[PDB]
Amino acid sequence: RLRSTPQDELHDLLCVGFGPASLAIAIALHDALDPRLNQPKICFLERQKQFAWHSGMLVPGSKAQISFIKDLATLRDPRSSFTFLNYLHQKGRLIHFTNLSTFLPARLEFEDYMRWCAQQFSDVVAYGEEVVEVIPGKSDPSSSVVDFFTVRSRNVETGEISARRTRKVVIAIGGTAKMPSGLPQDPRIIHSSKYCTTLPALLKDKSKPYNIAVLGSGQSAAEIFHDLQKRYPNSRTTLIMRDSAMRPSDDSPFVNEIFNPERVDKFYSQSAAERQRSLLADKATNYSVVRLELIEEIYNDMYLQRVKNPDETQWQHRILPERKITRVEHHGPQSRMRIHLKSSKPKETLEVDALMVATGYNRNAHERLLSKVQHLRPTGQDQWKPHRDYRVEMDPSKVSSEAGIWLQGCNERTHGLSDSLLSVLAVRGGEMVQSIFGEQLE
Amino acid sequence: RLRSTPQDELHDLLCVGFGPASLAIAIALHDALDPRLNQPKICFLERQKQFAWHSGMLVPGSKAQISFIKDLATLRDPRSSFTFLNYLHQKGRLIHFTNLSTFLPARLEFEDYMRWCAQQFSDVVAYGEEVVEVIPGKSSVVDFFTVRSRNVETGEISARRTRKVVIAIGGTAKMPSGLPQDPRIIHSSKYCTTLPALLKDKSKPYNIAVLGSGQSAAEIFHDLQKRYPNSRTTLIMRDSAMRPSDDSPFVNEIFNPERVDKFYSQSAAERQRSLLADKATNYSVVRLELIEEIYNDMYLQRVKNPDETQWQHRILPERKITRVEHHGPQSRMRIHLKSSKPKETLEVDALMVATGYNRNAHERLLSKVQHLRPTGQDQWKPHRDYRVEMDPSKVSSEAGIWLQGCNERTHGLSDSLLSVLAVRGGEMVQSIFGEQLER
Amino acid sequence: RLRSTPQDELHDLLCVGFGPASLAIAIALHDALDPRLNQPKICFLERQKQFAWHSGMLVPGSKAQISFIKDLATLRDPRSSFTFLNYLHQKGRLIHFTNLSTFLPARLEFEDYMRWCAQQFSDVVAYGEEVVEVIPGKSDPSSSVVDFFTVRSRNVETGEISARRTRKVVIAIGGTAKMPSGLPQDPRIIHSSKYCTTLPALLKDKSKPYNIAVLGSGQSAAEIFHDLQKRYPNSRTTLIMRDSAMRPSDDSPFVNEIFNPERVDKFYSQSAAERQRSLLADKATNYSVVRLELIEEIYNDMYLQRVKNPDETQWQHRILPERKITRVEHHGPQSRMRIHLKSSKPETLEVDALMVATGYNRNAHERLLSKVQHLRPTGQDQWKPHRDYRVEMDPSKVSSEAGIWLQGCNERTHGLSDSLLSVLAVRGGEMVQSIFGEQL
Amino acid sequence: LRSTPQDELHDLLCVGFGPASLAIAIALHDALDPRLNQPKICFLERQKQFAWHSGMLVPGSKAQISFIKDLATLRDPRSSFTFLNYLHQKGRLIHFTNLSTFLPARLEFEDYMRWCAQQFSDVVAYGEEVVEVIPGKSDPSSSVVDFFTVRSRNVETGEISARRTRKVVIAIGGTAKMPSGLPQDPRIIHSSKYCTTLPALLKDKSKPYNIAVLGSGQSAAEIFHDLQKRYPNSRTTLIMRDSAMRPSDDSPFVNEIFNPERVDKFYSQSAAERQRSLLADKATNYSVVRLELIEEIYNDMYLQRVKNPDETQWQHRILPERKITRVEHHGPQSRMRIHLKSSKPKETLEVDALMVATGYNRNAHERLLSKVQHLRPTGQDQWKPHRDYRVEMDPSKVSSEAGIWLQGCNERTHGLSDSLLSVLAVRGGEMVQSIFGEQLE
Ligand SMILES: Cc1cc2nc3c(=O)[nH]c(=O)nc-3n(C[C@H](O)[C@H](O)[C@H](O)COP(=O)(O)OP(=O)(O)OC[C@H]3O[C@@H](n4cnc5c(N)ncnc54)[C@H](O)[C@@H]3O)c2cc1C
Ligand SMILES: Cc1cc2nc3c(=O)[nH]c(=O)nc-3n(C[C@H](O)[C@H](O)[C@H](O)COP(=O)(O)OP(=O)(O)OC[C@H]3O[C@@H](n4cnc5c(N)ncnc54)[C@H](O)[C@@H]3O)c2cc1C
Ligand SMILES: Cc1cc2nc3c(=O)[nH]c(=O)nc-3n(C[C@H](O)[C@H](O)[C@H](O)COP(=O)(O)OP(=O)(O)OC[C@H]3O[C@@H](n4cnc5c(N)ncnc54)[C@H](O)[C@@H]3O)c2cc1C
Ligand SMILES: Cc1cc2nc3c(=O)[nH]c(=O)nc-3n(C[C@H](O)[C@H](O)[C@H](O)COP(=O)(O)OP(=O)(O)OC[C@H]3O[C@@H](n4cnc5c(N)ncnc54)[C@H](O)[C@@H]3O)c2cc1C
Ligand SMILES: NC(=O)c1ccc[n+]([C@@H]2O[C@H](COP(=O)([O-])OP(=O)(O)OC[C@H]3O[C@@H](n4cnc5c(N)ncnc54)[C@H](OP(=O)(O)O)[C@@H]3O)[C@@H](O)[C@H]2O)c1
Ligand SMILES: [Ca+2]
Ligand SMILES: [Ca+2]
Repeated sequence: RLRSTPQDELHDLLCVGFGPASLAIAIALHDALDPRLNQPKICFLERQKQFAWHSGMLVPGSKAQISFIKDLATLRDPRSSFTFLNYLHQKGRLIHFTNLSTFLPARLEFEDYMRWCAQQFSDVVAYGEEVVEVIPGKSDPSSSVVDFFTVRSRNVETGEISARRTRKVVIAIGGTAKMPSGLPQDPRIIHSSKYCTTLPALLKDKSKPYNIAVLGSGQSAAEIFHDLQKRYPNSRTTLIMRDSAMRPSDDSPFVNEIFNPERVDKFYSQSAAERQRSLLADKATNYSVVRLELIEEIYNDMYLQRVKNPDETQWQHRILPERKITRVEHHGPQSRMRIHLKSSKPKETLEVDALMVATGYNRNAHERLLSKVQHLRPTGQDQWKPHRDYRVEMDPSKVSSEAGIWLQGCNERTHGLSDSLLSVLAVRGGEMVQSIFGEQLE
Repeated sequence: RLRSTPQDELHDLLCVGFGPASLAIAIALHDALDPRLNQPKICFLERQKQFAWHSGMLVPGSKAQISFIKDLATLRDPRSSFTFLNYLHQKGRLIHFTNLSTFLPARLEFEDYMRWCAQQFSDVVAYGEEVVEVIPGKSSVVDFFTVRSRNVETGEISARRTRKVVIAIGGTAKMPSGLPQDPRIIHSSKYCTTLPALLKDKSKPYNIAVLGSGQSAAEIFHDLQKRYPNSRTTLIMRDSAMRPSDDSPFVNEIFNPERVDKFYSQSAAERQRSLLADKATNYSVVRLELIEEIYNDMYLQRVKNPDETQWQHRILPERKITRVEHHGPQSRMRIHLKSSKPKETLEVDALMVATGYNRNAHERLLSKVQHLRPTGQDQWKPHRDYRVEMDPSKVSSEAGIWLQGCNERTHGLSDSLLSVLAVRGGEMVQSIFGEQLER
Repeated sequence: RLRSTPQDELHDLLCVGFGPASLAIAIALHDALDPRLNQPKICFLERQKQFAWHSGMLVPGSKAQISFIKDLATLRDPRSSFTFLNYLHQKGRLIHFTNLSTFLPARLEFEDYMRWCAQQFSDVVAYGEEVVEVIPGKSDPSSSVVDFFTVRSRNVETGEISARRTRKVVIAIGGTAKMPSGLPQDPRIIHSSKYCTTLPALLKDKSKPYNIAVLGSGQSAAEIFHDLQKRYPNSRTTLIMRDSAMRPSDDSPFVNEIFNPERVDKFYSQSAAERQRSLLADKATNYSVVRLELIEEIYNDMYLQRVKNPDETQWQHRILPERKITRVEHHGPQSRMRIHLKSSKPETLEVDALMVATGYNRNAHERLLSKVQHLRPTGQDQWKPHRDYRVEMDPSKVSSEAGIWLQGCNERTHGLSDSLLSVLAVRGGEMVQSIFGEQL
Repeated sequence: LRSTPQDELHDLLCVGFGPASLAIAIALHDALDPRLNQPKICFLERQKQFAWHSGMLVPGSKAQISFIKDLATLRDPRSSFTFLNYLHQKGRLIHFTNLSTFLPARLEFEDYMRWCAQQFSDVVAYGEEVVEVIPGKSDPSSSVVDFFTVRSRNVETGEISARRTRKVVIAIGGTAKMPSGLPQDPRIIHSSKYCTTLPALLKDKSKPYNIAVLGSGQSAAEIFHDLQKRYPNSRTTLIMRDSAMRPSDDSPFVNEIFNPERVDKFYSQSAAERQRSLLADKATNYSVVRLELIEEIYNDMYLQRVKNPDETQWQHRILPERKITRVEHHGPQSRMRIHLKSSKPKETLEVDALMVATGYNRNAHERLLSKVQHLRPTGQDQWKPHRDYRVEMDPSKVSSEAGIWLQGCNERTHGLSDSLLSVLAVRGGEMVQSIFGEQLE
């Protein structure tokens, strides 16, 4: 029902990335066009070759960390055909999911749900295209204002650069792997985001006695550490964390009301200081914390080792708390790197075949992608500043009001902790369609 | 969308009862007429003064016993505007329910959801109307029916004519035989409505007994201890213990909508064997969490006094009532108990009788048309699409009677529940209005 | 502490079997002898080479099915040195177990607890001894009265027969594998009791796409079916059950009071008709049922196959309900047997192994005592235990100071707890008073 | 354990007979028991019998410790003072087993400890409120203090009596912490006196009282939840300066800080490391609520929303991010007027009672020891307990046979478990060794 736009025509909207955030916009646009519920020239560019939701971390048994009611449509309109329940119905799996009695689908299943949603937009999604730059465009070269943008993308397979012109741009590119600055670059040092996809290529013998270290103590680290013990049953795994313990995520109901869609207005209207203080107070809802059930499972596995041998130093799988990595030796043809550990308080060494670095993500890559348009920001800004409707501030003497750039998923500091999650995507997709296409549709 | 039909015209369909079962049919009819998703002369008669879902058993804290996904539309079409989630959304309560993390809404909430659904059919529902007779209408062929109802407020008898009749009247209170008639002997279905009128002083040390060991008995026994803090309650059961309901996932696939075809297609012997094999999913069983809470309350009494006979609240297992003696409202009733194997006397202010329900009241209601059944039948026989067998030499092809909610023997344990209402509603609309709608 | 008796001497008590039931008797006799809580010529004969608790079913992740308070001593005396909590304390593990917040230890752990208890009685337990018969003894050439028994056992390693004389015998030999009669004998057909110990030797390549069927739908079937899926991650497993579904065990509190030690008195005093009707009413506590958590786990694995493929005939792991095996072709050099399946209401599989999880019988004491069954009173075809677990003997034939007790095979007279760990602590205490009371 | 005449020189006098002092009595009994392995000992307790926070024994409240952490098991599971042995003596062991819970009702755990305490009745004097600890010199002309005189007030008569002892244990728990700007008024009641004092004030269970609760930790949540059941027609208001009730951390790795053997590890860290560690782990106990109770309160709120979507009209409300700026409480009117402002760096409530669930202080031992604090080493203004809980004394002023020990107020040096039931069994054994080790050997 959403038709393609010729690559070389002037688009109304180009979205960089086709993860859940952009997909929720495609769904909301489809729904806003659906006569049952209530065409712009739109495309989406995605570097991956097909839709995939953190495929590097699709570990067996991993569960979504959101109730399925927070899918890409229900909180905006439960009648939408893009709800998780309607997806199940179309797959003939609705009653079977009902008998599961869980709000938390397997990540594999929620990925498939979103894949099923995305498949209905394949005519307007360009996969295998990595946006590399956004550059100013002027319909009249001697005009003093930019009135469109040219987005250049690199073909992930051939490296060819393609160009699309558009009035409006959405940046919804998720996060980039955050790595500790003192770790060297090495094929054996692998960020959590590439665990399932690259670690098997590196360590091909599942039964070989590898020594595998995991750095971190949030959800990525816990899932990898737990999974490694099953994926390489004879390995020796070491969880290295600078905290004293894995800590539980806060799933409690009053605290989690910060994720309600209608809280975005209130959070945004707060002073930067109150926003800073609020984000700090609620950081334990998602960051550096592990779902209690997974902590308890790991704790149980540790206990079973203790039953077999009371000396923890002799355990197959170990946790080294309050440690930090001070040096990595990684040169020469040998298989193992040497990891140097010191206390994380204000030496030990491990020989490892691979280091999984589960140290989280940054959400600042939009600043790099937009560097060739950052001269259009108002003087005195060194970061893009989104308004309540996610449109970034532009110097009006330099940019036409009909052109604009919106950010999605990197606005935690202005819009709250729900900004990078699935939590408010259904509602926000509806807001973005109104903001970007409201006049056009009316 | 569904418009009234004048009281005197020949209706296409008249449904007796407007509980969840008839409501699901109205919803599916609405949805089949809704252009987003893809008029017959229909009305409903309901004895209660408004839609109400077992209002006598709306005890504080009671939860519906079905995942909300099994609401009145979602399993048929999750896009329907009559889903529970859409209901929550229209109330501005969707996110708040989400933060609850339960599939099992409070019964008060699920009633309100269904009441919200029912309010959309107010033009075609006549409340406060108790159907009393279904009369043959006419050659020697019966081709319509007259449904007579008594107004609960005025007692006036009204007649409505219809080609087709749906009987969806739920169940009637099953009482142990031989009980005297006494207003203080109260079936569980009237607990919230009759006991507070009878026992008005919440702080008085009443003696209150409860008969039974299913979900109704447990809920009443647990609730009495909070409603009458100073009461002495006694749970009388002929089994040895409250037993947990089976919510295990493979067993509970018997409630799937698509199992109705498979169950129906079995022999009567296999259907009987199946119903007995799965009886622990719902009958004479208690949700484990409630069993454990009652058990904890009992243990705490043991902490205060090791002598169980001196407890405020007691359970008398493996007992049956041999008689309830009364000497007038001047004094307490005397309950005589003996072992239920193939003794005690209790003096009580009230007896709550939580002994379940029968689902055969339709045979009385249809007695004046039972001569239209095929010779040699003493019970109405519903087919897979719920239409009862009629002697075709006596009844026209344009007329018929359907039963809903009383067909466990032919359609499985889900028949009397909410479990398959969304899907069954769609089937009923097809079977009843399919041709009409295709034209 | 418990000192050995010279093997050729006349013992006060010989217990056949050193599983938890005999062990609980050893522990209770130790405690009765400790002046700090409050010696007979006692010995135990055990077939296995060391103490082991259903080692053939020590499946990874398996948990005990009793609260640890129901251990071998606590319910009789929480001060006993043989409580699970003291065992943990002696191991330096008490605080660490406490942080688990569970009442159900891993079976591997509970076995090690009982093994730790057992090792304290090594002086009176002879391992590797399979008792083969109990023969009557008449110490008076004039009197025709049996006043002792000679228990003969076959040494598992040497096959040599040895004889021990005792006034009193306890038979505590647990259960024998119950196999469907129509099933042929074949090395690829293994009872669940030999799963961990026999199946790996038969199916040695953990990564081969084997076809493995499991017969049954109780706790053993579910544990094996779920375990096979991790052990042989490429196998195609099939759960064959004659019921329509796996059904949850009843762990609800009022029902499980049937397992209370003080209930044995009330159960025993009932008519055989009521005791039969009671056992059938409460069979769901533990027979032909699966702990709910494990049912849901299996169901979730099944659901995940449905996500990837809607057609269940094509799943890697399948459940076939309401089926019975009518025939198993197993002759031939072919690696796989052919299981023929019909409906169980009143298709063929090609498999490399059939795990048979069809439960146990507790009738083996009948063969062991055949050479003394003539000492029973006239008109009994079964041994009839009294409340104190002593079997009835014709008093004109057996001296009062001689007797035979049965342990763990008395469900019919003593309740569903009889074969479990449930009342072992208290029953041990009663057995020591029944057997050694007068002597103490 | 047999009585020592009040006027004799004791070996040990314990101030308080709560769980901490009882753990020492139990460990002394066990050390004296030949099955497991007399000093002149005396306990002084203000209450008339053993009682474990009886002011907060609200219906349904649970102990927040696995029963394995009782007063003896972690030191010796064979002790007759274990929780399981108590159940066995009550004829209740199997029944508790069928509960499948590690967390007894507070009522039950209190009864267990009362059952333990009754076996020490000969050495506990109830109804005695200790008021001061005074230096003693068996030779008044000498310059060294070699005993202490403990003075207590009889609660019934008010008479002071004196007991002399070589060694003193202070194990007095905590005192109610009140916000300083709140006035003193019979309608303003600390959570510790909820069950004992609020019913006396509000006698009519059916009256539609307006009752506010200040705070958002476990006491505030338990009271807020209880009031809705005790006064079914009341309007209750939970006033908190946080934005939400937050869950307590019961995850297993974090909760290893409560292990007995971790006391050595915590104590052996630098003061800065101890401060940082205590702050990191505050969510295990302080200003947090057991998740299950939070979920129950949230569900009760949800039901109100079903009946009426406008939260201002709800019977029971939560006012987050608020602070009390003024209380009007003079005049004959029954209700006080509470003034609220944002807690961020006008609105009024009229209430019949304000329950103040703002926690406890643990400095009351400093008052009791004021008349001996000149015996500390020069340059100390706070008591410094060593690893074995004995406070530092100037050795040139105090004899080695005299000493003062503290229990339950030593979080800063010994960890979060110090004020709880967590390490009492093991610590009792350590305290018996330190105080009576030579004497018993
Ligand atoms: C393993 C895991 C880790 C998580 N970590 C975090 C986190 O640190 N913080 C947090 O609040 N949420 C995190 N979440 C929750 C997560 O953010 C949401 O589930 C969801 O992925 C957000 O959708 P999004 O579309 O904004 O981002 P994504 O799901 O990341 O989608 C972004 C898309 O943009 C594409 N893309 C990126 N760059 C380019 C480019 N230059 N050109 C073209 N396409 C591009 C990517 O391929 C990707 O498909 C995590 C979830 C998982 C499963
Ligand atoms: C407290 C409680 C007890 C339950 N007990 C049972 C049970 O024993 N067995 C079981 O399988 N299910 C039982 N259920 C599940 C229950 O049947 C379903 O939740 C649901 O009510 C079935 O809907 P229904 O419309 O088929 O019947 P009902 O909900 O009972 O609705 C039937 C309607 O018909 C009306 N009516 C009856 N007679 C007449 C008449 N002569 N004229 C006009 N109107 C009439 C009634 O007023 C009622 O509104 C129970 C549920 C609850 C909450
Ligand atoms: C995997 C598993 C399966 C179970 N299946 C059942 C069941 O089907 N039914 C049921 O009611 N309970 C069953 N249980 C519960 C079980 O019976 C108790 O946990 C407990 O093992 C009973 O102790 P017992 O000593 O009476 O028997 P066991 O633990 O069986 O001990 C019997 C001992 O006697 C030995 N022995 C046997 N014959 C001889 C002989 N001729 N000579 C010398 N020694 C001999 C055996 O080697 C064994 O060591 C099962 C438990 C588990 C863990
Ligand atoms: C409702 C509740 C609130 C709690 N609040 C806290 C808290 O804010 N912070 C925290 O870390 N722990 C708290 N806890 C945990 C608690 O400290 C332990 O459960 C346990 O009470 C500690 O025992 P204790 O004997 O050290 O103190 P207590 O149980 O308080 O015992 C101290 C005893 O000393 C007596 N006493 C006090 N002064 C004198 C005197 N001058 N003379 C004679 N006797 C005296 C008291 O009567 C009391 O019996 C709380 C527990 C509950 C149930
Ligand atoms: N919150 C809810 O949604 C809710 C609430 C209540 C009920 N329900 C459901 O409605 C259905 C009916 O449940 P129910 O508890 O009302 O009834 P029920 O399941 O039919 O149980 C009836 C109880 O009464 C006993 N009984 C029947 N006749 C008796 C007699 N003459 N003498 C003594 N005892 C007698 C029965 O004993 P026996 O056990 O010996 O047969 C049984 O214990 C159930 O499926 C239930 O789950 C749901
Ligand atoms: Ca939650
Ligand atoms: Ca239980």
